[PDB]
Amino acid sequence: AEQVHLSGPTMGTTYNIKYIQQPGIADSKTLQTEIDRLLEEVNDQMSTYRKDSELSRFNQHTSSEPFAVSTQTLTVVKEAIRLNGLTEGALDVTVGPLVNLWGFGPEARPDVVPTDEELNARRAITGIEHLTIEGNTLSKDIPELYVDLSTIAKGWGVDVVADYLQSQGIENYMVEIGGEIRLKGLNRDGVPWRIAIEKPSVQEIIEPGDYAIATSGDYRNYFEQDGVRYSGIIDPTTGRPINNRVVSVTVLDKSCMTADGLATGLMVMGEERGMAVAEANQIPVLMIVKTDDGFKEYASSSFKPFL
Ligand SMILES: Cc1cc2nc3c(=O)[nH]c(=O)nc-3n(C[C@H](O)[C@H](O)[C@H](O)COP(=O)(O)OP(=O)(O)OC[C@H]3O[C@@H](n4cnc5c(N)ncnc54)[C@H](O)[C@@H]3O)c2cc1C
Ligand SMILES: [Mg+2]
Ligand SMILES: [Mg+2]
Repeated sequence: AEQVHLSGPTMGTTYNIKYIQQPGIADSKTLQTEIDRLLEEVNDQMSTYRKDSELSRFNQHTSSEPFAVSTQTLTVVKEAIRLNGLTEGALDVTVGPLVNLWGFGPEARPDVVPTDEELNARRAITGIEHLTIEGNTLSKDIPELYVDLSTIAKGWGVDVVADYLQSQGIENYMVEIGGEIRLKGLNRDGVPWRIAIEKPSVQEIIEPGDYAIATSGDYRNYFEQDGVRYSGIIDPTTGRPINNRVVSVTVLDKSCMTADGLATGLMVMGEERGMAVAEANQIPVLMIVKTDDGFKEYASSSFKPFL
């Protein structure tokens, strides 16, 4: 088969799109110009790094009056609220002020650790309860609420590009943005698209079929000294970077937006409560956990068939 590869910058990372050419398909340059327009739009709606994005303008809004947003932004926020419910508070897109405090957002930070008083002041302006939606509108009940969609708008971008390839008659694709992946159909060799799971480096290749895959963390954090764990993933209950022994969480779901949110959420819950949610909701999840004698893999019932 003829496999076409498109690549470009978005969201402070890169995209890689592979697809199998077919008779009557639009040319690669037409498709790429539209892919770049759609991804610029995801950035102009939902990038916290763009001061004039819809999301940043909501973040700068001080009043509790409903703030009108695009249907795309509303869809992503609506899914973040549903995932907050599913992960019992662990996925909370209102931790923006803590993400920024700890040095993982657009805010310029020193290498000095926040004081207890600085940390408690940011914790006070976080909580999913401050955020409500109504039609294509968002509302904040405290002026300083800062919503961060970094954990989910990446998967959303993958879904937008995958829907656009489907809309152009392309049934055989891999869409990847910053390691968030969506697959359909068959690769160059007429086999199901191949993905590697990295283990403490050791690589197992799986075939998810028609599915999205998201991973939080990677294998390398396993080799780091003991000490306060370095992480851009915040535990909303402590206001601090997570400090559990979960190395990586991989999730499969038909939506890449959903996989991306779940992988981060279940990682925050930790393996005992995270694997119970995965079992209760038939989520395909693979967790790598660090132990004293090495690492453990926990595969959910619905992940095991891919191994
Ligand atoms: C639209 C968009 C534009 C971006 N533009 C830039 C850019 O210009 N420059 C740049 O340097 N980076 C940019 N980023 C990247 C962003 O700052 C994060 O680094 C990135 O999204 C990391 O995602 P991940 O898949 O690596 O990690 P994931 O595990 O998927 O998510 C981690 C992120 O979720 C957020 N978060 C942490 N804890 C929680 C929690 N408990 N609940 C909810 N969310 C939480 C934080 O932002 C954290 O970085 C952009 C991201 C998006 C989505
Ligand atoms: Mg995520
Ligand atoms: Mg992600």
